[PDB]
Amino acid sequence: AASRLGTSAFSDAPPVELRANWSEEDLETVIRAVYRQVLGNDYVMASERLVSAESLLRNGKITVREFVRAVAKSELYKEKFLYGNFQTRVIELNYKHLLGRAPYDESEVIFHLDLYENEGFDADIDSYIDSPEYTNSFGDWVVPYYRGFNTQPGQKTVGFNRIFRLYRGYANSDRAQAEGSMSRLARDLATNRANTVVPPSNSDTAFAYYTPSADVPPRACLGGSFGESGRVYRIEVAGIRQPGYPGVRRSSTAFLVPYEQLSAKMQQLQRTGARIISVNPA
Amino acid sequence: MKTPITEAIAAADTQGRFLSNTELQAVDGRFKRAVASMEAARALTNNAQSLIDGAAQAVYQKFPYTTTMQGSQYASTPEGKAKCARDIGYYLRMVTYCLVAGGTGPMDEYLIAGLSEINSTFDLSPSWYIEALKYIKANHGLTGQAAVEANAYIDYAINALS
Amino acid sequence: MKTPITEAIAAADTQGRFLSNTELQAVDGRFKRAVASMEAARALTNNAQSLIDGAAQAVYQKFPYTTTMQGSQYASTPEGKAKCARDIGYYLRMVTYCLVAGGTGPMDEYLIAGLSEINSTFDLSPSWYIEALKYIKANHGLTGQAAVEANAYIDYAINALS
Amino acid sequence: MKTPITEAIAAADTQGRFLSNTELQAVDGRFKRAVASMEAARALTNNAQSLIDGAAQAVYQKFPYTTTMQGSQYASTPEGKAKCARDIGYYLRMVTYCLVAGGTGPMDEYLIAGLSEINSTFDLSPSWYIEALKYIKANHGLTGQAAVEANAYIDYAINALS
Amino acid sequence: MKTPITEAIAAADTQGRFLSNTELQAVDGRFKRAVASMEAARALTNNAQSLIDGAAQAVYQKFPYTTTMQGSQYASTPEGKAKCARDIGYYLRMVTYCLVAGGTGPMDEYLIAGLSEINSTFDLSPSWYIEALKYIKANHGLTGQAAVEANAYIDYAINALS
Amino acid sequence: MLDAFAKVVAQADARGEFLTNAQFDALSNLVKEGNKRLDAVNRITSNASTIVANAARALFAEQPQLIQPGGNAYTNRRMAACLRDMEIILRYVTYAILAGDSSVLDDRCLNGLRETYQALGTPGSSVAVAIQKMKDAAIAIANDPNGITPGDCSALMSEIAGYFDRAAAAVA
Amino acid sequence: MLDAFAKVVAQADARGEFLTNAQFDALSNLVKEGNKRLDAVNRITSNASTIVANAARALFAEQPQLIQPGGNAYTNRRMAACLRDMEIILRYVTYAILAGDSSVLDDRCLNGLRETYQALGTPGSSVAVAIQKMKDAAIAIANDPNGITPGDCSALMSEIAGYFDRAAAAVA
Amino acid sequence: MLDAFAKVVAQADARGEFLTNAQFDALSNLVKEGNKRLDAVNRITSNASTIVANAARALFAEQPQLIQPGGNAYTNRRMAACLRDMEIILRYVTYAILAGDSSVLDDRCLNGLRETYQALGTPGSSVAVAIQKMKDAAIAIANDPNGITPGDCSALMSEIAGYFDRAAAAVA
Ligand SMILES: CCC1=C(C)/C(=C/C2=NC(=C\c3[nH]c(/C=C4\NC(=O)[C@H](C)[C@H]4CC)c(C)c3CCC(=O)O)/C(CCC(=O)O)=C2C)NC1=O
Ligand SMILES: CCC1=C(C)/C(=C/C2=NC(=C\c3[nH]c(/C=C4\NC(=O)[C@H](C)[C@H]4CC)c(C)c3CCC(=O)O)/C(CCC(=O)O)=C2C)NC1=O
Ligand SMILES: CCC1=C(C)/C(=C/C2=NC(=C\c3[nH]c(/C=C4\NC(=O)[C@H](C)[C@H]4CC)c(C)c3CCC(=O)O)/C(CCC(=O)O)=C2C)NC1=O
Ligand SMILES: CCC1=C(C)/C(=C/C2=NC(=C\c3[nH]c(/C=C4\NC(=O)[C@H](C)[C@H]4CC)c(C)c3CCC(=O)O)/C(CCC(=O)O)=C2C)NC1=O
Ligand SMILES: CCC1=C(C)/C(=C/C2=NC(=C\c3[nH]c(/C=C4\NC(=O)[C@H](C)[C@H]4CC)c(C)c3CCC(=O)O)/C(CCC(=O)O)=C2C)NC1=O
Ligand SMILES: CCC1=C(C)/C(=C/C2=NC(=C\c3[nH]c(/C=C4\NC(=O)[C@H](C)[C@H]4CC)c(C)c3CCC(=O)O)/C(CCC(=O)O)=C2C)NC1=O
Ligand SMILES: CCC1=C(C)/C(=C/C2=NC(=C\c3[nH]c(/C=C4\NC(=O)[C@H](C)[C@H]4CC)c(C)c3CCC(=O)O)/C(CCC(=O)O)=C2C)NC1=O
Ligand SMILES: CCC1=C(C)/C(=C/C2=NC(=C\c3[nH]c(/C=C4\NC(=O)[C@H](C)[C@H]4CC)c(C)c3CCC(=O)O)/C(CCC(=O)O)=C2C)NC1=O
Ligand SMILES: CCC1=C(C)/C(=C/C2=NC(=C\c3[nH]c(/C=C4\NC(=O)[C@H](C)[C@H]4CC)c(C)c3CCC(=O)O)/C(CCC(=O)O)=C2C)NC1=O
Ligand SMILES: CCC1=C(C)/C(=C/C2=NC(=C\c3[nH]c(/C=C4\NC(=O)[C@H](C)[C@H]4CC)c(C)c3CCC(=O)O)/C(CCC(=O)O)=C2C)NC1=O
Ligand SMILES: CCC1=C(C)/C(=C/C2=NC(=C\c3[nH]c(/C=C4\NC(=O)[C@H](C)[C@H]4CC)c(C)c3CCC(=O)O)/C(CCC(=O)O)=C2C)NC1=O
Ligand SMILES: CCC1=C(C)/C(=C/C2=NC(=C\c3[nH]c(/C=C4\NC(=O)[C@H](C)[C@H]4CC)c(C)c3CCC(=O)O)/C(CCC(=O)O)=C2C)NC1=O
Repeated sequence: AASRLGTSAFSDAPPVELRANWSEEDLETVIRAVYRQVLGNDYVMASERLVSAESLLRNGKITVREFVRAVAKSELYKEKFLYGNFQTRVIELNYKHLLGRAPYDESEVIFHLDLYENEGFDADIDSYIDSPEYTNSFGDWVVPYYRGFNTQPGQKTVGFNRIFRLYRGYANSDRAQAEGSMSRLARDLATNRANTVVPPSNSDTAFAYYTPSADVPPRACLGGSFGESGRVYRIEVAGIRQPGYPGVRRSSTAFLVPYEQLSAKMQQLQRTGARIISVNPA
Repeated sequence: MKTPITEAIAAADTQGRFLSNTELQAVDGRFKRAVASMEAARALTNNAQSLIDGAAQAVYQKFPYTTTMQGSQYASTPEGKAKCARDIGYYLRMVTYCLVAGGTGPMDEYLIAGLSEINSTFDLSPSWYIEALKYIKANHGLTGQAAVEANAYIDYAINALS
Repeated sequence: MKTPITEAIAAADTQGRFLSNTELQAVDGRFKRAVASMEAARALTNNAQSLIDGAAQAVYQKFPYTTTMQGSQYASTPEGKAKCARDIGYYLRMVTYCLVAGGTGPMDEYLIAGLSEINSTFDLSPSWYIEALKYIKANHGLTGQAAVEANAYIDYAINALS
Repeated sequence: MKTPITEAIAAADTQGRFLSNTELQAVDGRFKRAVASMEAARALTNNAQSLIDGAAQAVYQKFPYTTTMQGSQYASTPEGKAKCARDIGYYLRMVTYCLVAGGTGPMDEYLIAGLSEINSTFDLSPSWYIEALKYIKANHGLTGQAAVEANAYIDYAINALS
Repeated sequence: MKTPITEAIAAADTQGRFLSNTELQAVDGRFKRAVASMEAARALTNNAQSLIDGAAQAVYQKFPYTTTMQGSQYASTPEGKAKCARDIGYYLRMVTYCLVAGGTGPMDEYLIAGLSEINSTFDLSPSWYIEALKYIKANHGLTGQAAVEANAYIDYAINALS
Repeated sequence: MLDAFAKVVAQADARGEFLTNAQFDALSNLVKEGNKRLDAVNRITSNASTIVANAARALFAEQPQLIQPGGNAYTNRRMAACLRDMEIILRYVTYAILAGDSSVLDDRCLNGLRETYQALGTPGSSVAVAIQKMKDAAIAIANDPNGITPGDCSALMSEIAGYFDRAAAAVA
Repeated sequence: MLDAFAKVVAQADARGEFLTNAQFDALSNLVKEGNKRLDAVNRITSNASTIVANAARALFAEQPQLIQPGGNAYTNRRMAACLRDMEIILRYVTYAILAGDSSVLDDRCLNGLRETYQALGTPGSSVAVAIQKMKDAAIAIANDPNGITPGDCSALMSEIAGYFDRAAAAVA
Repeated sequence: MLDAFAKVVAQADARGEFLTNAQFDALSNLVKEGNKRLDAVNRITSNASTIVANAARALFAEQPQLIQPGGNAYTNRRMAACLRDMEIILRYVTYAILAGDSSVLDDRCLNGLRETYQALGTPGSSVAVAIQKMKDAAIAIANDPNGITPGDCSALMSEIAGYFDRAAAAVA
């Protein structure tokens, strides 16, 4: 299941280490890929590229690790993400761009935030860059890639869910996303709450399903529900627009429905135009 | 999959450039080889029963212990014989897919990926399938460059099992 | 360079696997097209001087102001006319390198890289060379698929300059 | 290697702090258990020859096909019987090493690392060594906690082969 | 918290391996020491009132200036005396928690974390608490290994303050 | 990324069995018309820059509010981004034409584009108009009857239109 | 991550009261039967590979739709994934048994596993069936009365059954 | 990396002269015998695994010191490394054969390879013996006259031998 989830093809690793480290062409590719991963697929204009770093990069004086750090600490990166977002959101973006994953638990935010508060941002990026994870998955000669999709390293299951919150498509950039300018994985991270996977748009209608548990039914039924034979299936929906009496209200929401009624409820929801995000047993 | 067409497309995409004459030449080569490739695929898929049943008997002869020793990993039981037929059929089906695809992509993704883990966990010694593939490589009954293509993919499987 | 042969080799090298039939098919296509490619290269080189001088006059006619306005970035002086001849000769020599290499490797590495930087610093507007390449593309005097491929490379250069 | 003492040292080294009382307690427990571990190691090495020979016969009985089938990877030849007496001996030697080291370090560095690769290149079957290890675990002739530790290492190898 | 059992589990989890006999031996040592640990913890908590009030008076005697000088940081007011009692109680409670947990975990998570910052911002000179810790170390009322382990943890706290 | 051959193989793998004679004939039809496919993709790639440039000039002539101050194609940085995105759509459509399947077009390029533009504020309908301008230009360039050995090509031209249409509809 | 002793300490710290005598004796009881706990984790970890393999054979015999083409445990790489994600659950359950609490099992393995499987398409009922297949095998292998000094282990067996069941229900 | 075509064009670009008629006909000769080159590389790569395995068995039989305890091809981890490097050399030589030039053989192999073996302490002379065994195996399999169209490919066989010799001399 590749196309719907969004992982079109992320199925190899681009090193630059070679006898021909320049390789006369391959270095161009490596530079592009670093820009795509570190700057979050931002469209960097030609004039503002970090020419000084690339100089040392071909010369061999700096490794790919040093190149990634140079971009990460350069003001090019800072203007896009660091200066303009909530600090916790910046921590999330750092995890996405440098270590190719999402925060697995609240302790990650605790540690990185404390670094930022005392040592400064430069030290925060340093910690990501030289963390054991970066040193192992990548190797100072391998451009960072989104390894969060693969589960081989050893990670909390929630990680998979969480990475799909940050990656909202191949085309998407974190400077320009549906929920941008505010924390995307903050309220959930404190409560260790799982997230339903929101597939990115693909030649069909899209309705980004925000999931604030402030006003939603619980994940479980927490009762007998209607009491009819069979368990209680929780159905989510986003784009409810047709029946606006005061204005529909809470256009994106979930309903806990007993099994026997699901069919009926389904058609009602389809009538309003909302595309059901998920139907999970509760 | 690692199809010649898709490989050229990916090569152009990682550099960001529009499809150059290099990639077009590559896909043209694939189209030129496709006539023989499709002939070979037709031969394998139209004679599948002979190839698979004969391969099953060939592995039973090469490794007699596999058709006597008691245990689930062996085909001594009739259920195991059915399993052997199904898996040999899977191998032939994948080789036909690879023949029509024009590359080794399909067998990479639906056979070779993680083959070691499975062959170790369920005690399925790779040598069995290696000998079966040898039989298929000898009885395919192809000729010309079509035979060359079919044998190339079969030997890819053989070397991957090893 | 991005030569079809070495592109296939690199594609196999990044995945650490022996050359599969995919890459072999690609190289086969390159060899098949090489007959026409070499014919085209011979054609362009044999009448190279004629085409170079014709293109120089073409640019002079399309942009008369380039032959009159005083400045270092103009061909008003005989030295400027000499440098103009040298540049258009470079473009033709590079296209004949690209024809023989079998891909856009030579054009990419020995030209087209930082071309924007140079054309902006010394104030040589790309349009001049674009029109010159257009003249070459119209007067090359090739026929058939040889003409097709020569045009394709020239137009790659044209679009790169733009 | 992954010896208890050294892993405690590495754990302190990653934090950059002097050895705290927790680590010292751990290594004290290691030293307390070392007396029994070394007694068990002496016992295992004193009857090593009988164990190795008995395991070689056990695998011959479980897999008679391996003593008749012609080929390099079989014990049908006296050279193959020598190879069996070599490899089974290596596994028993590694078990004694693990017993002395108080951890799986030696097993990982000298046996398990790359075991998957070797059993596929030389056409060896892991089941052979698994059966031999089972014989060793049944005839080790140890008692008590020392027996528990030895059987744990043997089973580590068994599960690694599988 | 950083408790021996959980630390071993986390060490195994970061490498994705089943709990090998090294970790099991460590936890066994923990259980073997737990009898004395629980005895010491029960003794400390049953006599906690004496050790908290006496420690308060001990710091009042070692530092007369802390119970007279005007200021919020001092205990000259009865409210300040209550604050002092509560903090000494916190230290004693944490030592009991650490004794029950068999490791430094509780002490580091609920006390040592940011202890320097808080003592340096609210003007709570660490010398006060280290003297109080010394008093409770002296009247610990513990003997044998129960004594030694408890005093070790107390010493950890004093070294953490300074 | 799936191409035509790969698409047929993947369906056949889902159902197991073995490649049917009908599927063989379909692929043979694909290869016997392959020269046409390659010629079309070559023509479109050779004029990529002029296609994008001409379509851009037309778009900004037809919808001036985009380039007026405060619109999304203003400030010379967003203009660069807009030109980039037009060229990228053309590039992935060219990929699709060479492949013969639209899987590549929806798997990377159109995968997430809708929400990207929704968040940016860029008018999706205008982008669709621009893609349609490119559609007419490129199909005319490929269907130019002079310059190559004549023959039937209308099916391939309709396929090119289909790819451009898919992109334009998904953005709007 | 809270082990038994840490759990008691944390719930005493939240209330702010010294450990009460009742809690003391509860922990002492846990220490008294600790050797049994270590024995159980040793047995399961010693035969992990065989446990997973046998349970897998049973699962594919009882639910053939997995092995049948087009399913979720077909194509030999998804077979590898299925074996991996059975042994993963076994591993985290063994962690839980050694800990004496389900905290690690619910924090790092089963905390949203349901949603991940939902997105992938992996049938969530079948994973529960697989966990049950492993449950009977593991409980039997741990309760094997031959090979160790005899005694009571029924309580510990019920505890590990509880861990397996918690995971099986949370993944369904 | 410069294959044969790329090599000649690169030196001609360094001199700055249009490709001369002699160079054109040399390249045409290369293309005329290209089918032979492709056939040879296909046959070598089809038997890669067997070539490496048989050569390895022979090397360890002729030089038992390597597999004796304390030797460099002991410990089963170093055995895996040795097999890996033998197959790596075979892989890069096959790349070289397809290219027609030794550029790939020298760039990404043999360049700073002698030093690595020398620092590790692995005998380079033994590595050379292994390369020679693989040379005989590959030249025999690549000149096998049964199962193929007739012809004479002795020139290509000598070229293959030259590549292997270059590697063996660079490591020893
Ligand atoms: C501390 C700032 C800094 C400096 C100084 C620097 C120097 C520098 N100049 C380079 C290239 C170069 N520099 C030149 C320069 C010259 N060619 C000539 O004919 C002239 C005599 C001369 C200019 C006056 C050339 C030709 C190259 C290209 C080398 C090549 O790729 O073949 C390279 C090779 C790698 C690359 O191009 O990135 C480095 C590292 N890099 C830096 O980051
Ligand atoms: C934009 C910069 C920024 C802010 C503001 C921020 C807030 C923030 N404050 C936190 C903690 C906290 N913040 C407070 C704050 C207070 N408690 C009180 O009793 C007072 C009423 C109040 C201070 C006057 C507390 C108690 C915690 C700890 C919560 C916990 O561990 O559960 C945490 C939890 C993670 C951690 O402790 O590392 C965050 C994310 N994070 C940021 O990156
Ligand atoms: C390879 C597939 C792919 C696509 C398609 C893609 C789209 C894409 N277009 C963007 C921007 C943009 N896209 C436009 C587009 C337009 N504005 C207009 O007025 C026109 C109607 C229209 C062009 C036809 C503009 C103006 C921006 C820049 C907005 C900004 O950065 O402020 C951005 C992010 C902001 C940035 O440029 O940094 C993305 C991610 N990203 C991808 O990876
Ligand atoms: C009492 C609290 C309350 C709020 C806040 C509320 C919001 C609300 N506004 C809606 C519609 C809408 N709201 C807008 C609003 C805007 N359109 C624009 O172009 C602007 C950018 C923006 C105003 C400046 C639009 C266009 C719709 C219709 C959407 C549609 O039919 O697709 C809808 C969809 C269903 C409906 O139309 O009834 C909701 C739920 N409803 C409520 O009951
Ligand atoms: C489409 C790609 C694909 C492959 C290759 C594949 C192999 C494969 N073969 C299997 C079993 C098997 N394979 C065999 C095969 C043989 N038995 C013999 O005696 C012979 C010597 C040999 C045939 C030549 C047998 C008997 C089993 C069942 C073993 C068991 O139940 O434990 C299993 C275990 C699950 C099962 O019971 O089917 C897998 C996964 N599965 C796949 O999805
Ligand atoms: C192989 C790749 C390559 C290219 C493309 C190249 C071009 C090139 N042409 C140049 C100059 C020049 N080229 C011209 C050429 C022209 N005068 C005209 O009237 C025409 C419109 C035009 C020819 C079409 C002129 C006038 C200058 C001098 C500009 C100056 O000194 O200000 C310069 C500046 C340094 C110099 O004087 O050589 C470069 C780098 N050099 C290269 O190595
Ligand atoms: C120190 C750790 C270590 C291990 C484990 C090891 C395994 C190992 N066993 C090998 C061969 C072998 N292993 C066997 C073993 C067996 N034959 C049978 O019939 C039985 C069922 C089984 C023994 C009970 C045989 C016969 C060979 C020779 C195969 C050949 O030369 O092709 C080889 C190839 C080199 C050789 O011929 O010795 C290695 C590397 N090598 C090591 O250095
Ligand atoms: C659970 C871990 C923990 C510790 C250790 C802790 C210390 C601590 N002690 C405090 C105050 C205080 N602590 C004292 C303690 C003393 N006065 C004396 O004369 C003695 C020498 C000494 C006792 C030995 C006093 C008087 C204050 C009040 C100071 C003020 O309000 O400025 C405060 C300020 C907040 C408050 O008013 O309570 C903290 C945070 N808090 C904690 O949560
Ligand atoms: C570099 C790899 C490569 C390519 C790209 C390639 C293309 C290619 N396509 C061809 C055929 C063709 N070319 C057309 C072209 C057309 N007829 C029309 O009426 C339309 C206006 C137009 C559609 C765009 C047609 C219909 C064929 C098929 C007939 C044939 O195969 O000769 C031909 C032979 C005759 C010709 O040049 O048209 C070549 C060489 N061959 C190759 O080896
Ligand atoms: C450490 C905790 C942990 C868990 C629980 C975990 C589960 C997990 N299983 C996955 C995949 C998968 N899991 C399965 C498993 C199954 N196939 C079946 O037929 C059965 C019903 C089922 C086994 C019982 C399959 C087939 C995939 C691949 C799905 C795909 O690529 O489309 C993936 C996606 C990434 C990957 O391939 O690894 C995750 C994250 N990963 C983890 O790190
Ligand atoms: C390396 C870590 C480690 C292990 C493995 C270990 C084992 C161990 N198990 C023991 C006994 C025992 N083992 C059991 C176990 C069982 N009773 C049953 O009915 C079941 C069939 C079975 C559950 C597995 C019981 C009840 C005792 C006696 C009481 C006890 O100590 O647990 C004893 C004490 C008496 C003796 O020496 O036999 C030890 C030392 N000790 C350790 O430090
Ligand atoms: C996909 C990559 C690829 C391969 C592998 C391939 C094989 C291939 N070999 C061929 C011919 C040939 N192959 C040979 C090969 C040999 N003659 C000998 O005496 C030797 C023992 C052996 C070389 C070592 C010869 C002599 C010809 C015919 C004449 C020639 O093409 O030079 C031909 C052309 C005529 C034909 O057989 O159909 C092909 C297509 N073609 C390809 O496109």
